[PDB]
Amino acid sequence: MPVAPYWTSPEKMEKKLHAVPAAKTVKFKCPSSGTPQPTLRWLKNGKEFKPDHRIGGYKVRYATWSIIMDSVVPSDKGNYTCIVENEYGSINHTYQLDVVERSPHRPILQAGLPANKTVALGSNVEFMCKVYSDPQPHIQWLKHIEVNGSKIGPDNLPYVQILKTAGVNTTDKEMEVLHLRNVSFEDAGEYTCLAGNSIGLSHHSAWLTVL
Amino acid sequence: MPVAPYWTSPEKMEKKLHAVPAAKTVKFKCPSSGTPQPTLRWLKNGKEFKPDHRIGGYKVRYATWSIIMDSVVPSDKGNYTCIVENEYGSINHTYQLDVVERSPHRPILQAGLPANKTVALGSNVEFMCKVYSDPQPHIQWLKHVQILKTAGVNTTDKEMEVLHLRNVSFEDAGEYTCLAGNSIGLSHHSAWLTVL
Amino acid sequence: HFKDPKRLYCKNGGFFLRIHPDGRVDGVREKSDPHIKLQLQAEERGVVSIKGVSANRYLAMKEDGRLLASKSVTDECFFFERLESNNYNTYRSRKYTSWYVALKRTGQYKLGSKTGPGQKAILFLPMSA
Amino acid sequence: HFKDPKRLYCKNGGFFLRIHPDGRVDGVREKSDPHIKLQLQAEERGVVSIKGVSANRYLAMKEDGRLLASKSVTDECFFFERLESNNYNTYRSRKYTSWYVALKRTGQYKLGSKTGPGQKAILFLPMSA
Repeated sequence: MPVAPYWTSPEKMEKKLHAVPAAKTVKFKCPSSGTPQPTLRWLKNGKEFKPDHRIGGYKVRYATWSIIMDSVVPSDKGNYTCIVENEYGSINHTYQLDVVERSPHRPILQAGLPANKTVALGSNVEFMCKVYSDPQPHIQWLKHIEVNGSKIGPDNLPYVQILKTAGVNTTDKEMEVLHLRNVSFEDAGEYTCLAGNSIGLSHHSAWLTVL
Repeated sequence: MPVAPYWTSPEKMEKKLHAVPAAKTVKFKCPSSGTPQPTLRWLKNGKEFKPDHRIGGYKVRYATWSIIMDSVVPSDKGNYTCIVENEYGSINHTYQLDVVERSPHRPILQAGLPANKTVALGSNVEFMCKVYSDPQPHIQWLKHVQILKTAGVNTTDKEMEVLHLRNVSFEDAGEYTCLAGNSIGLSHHSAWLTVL
Repeated sequence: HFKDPKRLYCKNGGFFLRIHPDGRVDGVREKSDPHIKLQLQAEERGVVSIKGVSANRYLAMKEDGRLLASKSVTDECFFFERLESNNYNTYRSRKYTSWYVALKRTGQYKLGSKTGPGQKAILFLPMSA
Repeated sequence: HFKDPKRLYCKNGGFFLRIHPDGRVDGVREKSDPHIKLQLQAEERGVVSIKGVSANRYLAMKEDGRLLASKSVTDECFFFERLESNNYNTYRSRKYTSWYVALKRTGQYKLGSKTGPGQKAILFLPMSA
């Protein structure tokens, strides 16, 4: 009873796009059937896909009509097509793999920013702070203050003045640059850029010298 | 025809220990059979194992007599036992899961070592260097250079973490450095020997 | 880049969290969907408000655990953004501390009152857009 | 700790690399085996000699790709220890640069002449002992 290949479990193929964090094991299934029993081959981006194409290779369980890849990395990113075929026909299905590399560590500020600035009384200075964080970082700008001689208080924490704080009222858009319009000898002092996530906290400081 | 549960594929069970790098998907199979058809339940370290016991949970394909875990983390490390049972008997099999987190970075030297040393002419000073590396590190000692010690079959790691300077002299004064590297990168800490 | 919008791909079904301009919340696998670009903003360490860029509304968890997108920010618009050990993110209601933003295998949001840690529905993967 | 012996668990079958005191090389799943404790020593960056602690012999790759454990160190006793992107280690012969130390699904060493990068047999996982 000649039969061209056909999908036996189309329900298990609805998820065309596979997005995952790097290092995850990926398995693509193309449950099909037909008589005579069809052949199963895969293609990475439309080309022949041999197991030496990736470290550790990959396993093809024919009884499952699937392909499995361990610890997927960005180079694995791409389209994979299964081709089930026999003498009376062939069927194919493509999956899209997308691997994301995370970063479970506190925010990282670009070294060198903000940078110390020396300017003339009345100038318009603006500081920068380039942050990097996988999980959303909470940025904030501070100025260090002296109440008498001390820049540090009773509790041994530095006195500060919160100048900018990210949030709905101040979107990340404007959080990377601190604007100081028309300075004065008063504005001189240390300015700090703080950034933190649930993992940890980071901060870079710079000094504003006015003359 | 009453039959107690029995393994249908004991050949697929020989691997009792499953050691893997974190993030890998793990699946444990206990292919068995019997009539009436037995029930399959799993136990993490001998206790009831509900899917809420781990993020993302786990899938139990009964048709395959297997349990599957996605992106395994250290907290998953442990013993898992399958329990196949019916009215006439029960069989069980335990697997051991071991998850390894890798450290793909160049060697790390303990901060503060080697430390500066000030000594009297003729003393016997010895420096230290505490290294850490997942892949085997190649350690070496230098004097500011002069290669003083280098790891290898002739000088095993055993003796490579401590540099011995027997009875010094004003000559021996100077900066000594401890280098360690793997295929990923290189590291090194320096110290100063002051002689008097 | 944290400043840009992100697309939240749910591990449970491959559904992207979607915020309709009318305030409705659900999922869709179609990456080109106009309403799935979200702007995650931190209100403080480990806390974010999820704003639908197209709909200009904020994802909110209600007392009974149903999701919707508010026009303006209220106290139900904040979640604990946590990067779990499996490398997936979870968004826990800062107000209803034991419930997560989650999507069912069917593409519909799952009630907070029904979400748990061992659930595939609570896991999302951020994707830059 | 790099100074201590390590057990090499092969991804292909869960076989631990074993060095018999008589110089034979093979694999075994039994973690309590007396001849599986290895002492990896670096000769230089990314190059190691694998010494069987019990057998007091060094793992060596022969011209034809067969494994054995030499009594004293020769030029075939060095390998490129590389931590691959999948988080598994691979040991490539420094002398026969295109072959790897590998174990078959049967528990027997696999001929270098037959080893490739896409092979599950060449992947090992270090385990402190």
